[PDB]
Amino acid sequence: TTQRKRSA
Amino acid sequence: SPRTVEEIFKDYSARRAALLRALTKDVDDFYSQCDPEKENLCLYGHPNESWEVNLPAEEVPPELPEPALGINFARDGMQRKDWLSLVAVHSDCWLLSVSFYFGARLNRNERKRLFSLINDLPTLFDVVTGRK
Amino acid sequence: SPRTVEEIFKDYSARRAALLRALTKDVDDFYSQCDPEKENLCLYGHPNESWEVNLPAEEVPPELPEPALGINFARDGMQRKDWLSLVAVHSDCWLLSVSFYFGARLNRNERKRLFSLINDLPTLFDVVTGR
Repeated sequence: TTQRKRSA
Repeated sequence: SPRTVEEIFKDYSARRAALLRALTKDVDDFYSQCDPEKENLCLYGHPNESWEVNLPAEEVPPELPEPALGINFARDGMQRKDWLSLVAVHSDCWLLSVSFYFGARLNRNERKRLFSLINDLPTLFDVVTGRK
Repeated sequence: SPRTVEEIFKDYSARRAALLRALTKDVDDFYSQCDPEKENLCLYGHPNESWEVNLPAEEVPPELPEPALGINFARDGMQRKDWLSLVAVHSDCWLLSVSFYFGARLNRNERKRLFSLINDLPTLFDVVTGR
């Protein structure tokens, strides 16, 4: 992956 | 994605048209949508000439530069004209960022030509403040 | 804050020098600091010519435009040069955003002059990609 969910 | 000066400036002009509508013709809708109690919201303009107020991109890093985050939080703590000016400046900066993202592969002369096209349109800050 | 064309270009050139160093001479350290195991990180360049990898600003909405968020989340799934190029373009865009934020009160001919000065320096993407 080259993206993840933005940090909370 | 837009690549030539013409393609990028068409994309810029379309997003700008959307944001200009948000900040003038549809300003009462835009303002109402920016409720300070909601989560962080951003003002987006899209190449289909639509504007929206929405949460930021869920996946990061985003494909495109992202607009100013949380513009709704300050809405009820400043006079309306000052809040709209803040939104307008950040929106001008975002439009520039998007175009020169697409324009990364343009050479120095092309980048100057693209800014020249952009600079022949009044800034949203100019429009909202009624600058002389 | 920078206000004149010259003040804004001084600020731009110092931040750019910082970011260029992160992407080239200091790339081993910069790459290491962009830890995919951490929360979303950003690359900042400051007017004292320091570069910094850190979390995004807590003050929302922030005063200055903010750099691209989460560059560490893209590091391991890309070839190093492609990742540096991604960071480079977002950083070039951030530098432009910051300068024309400070330049919001410049008029049409002043903004043209400011861009002409900015446009006299190669972009970070120019340098990272070998153009």
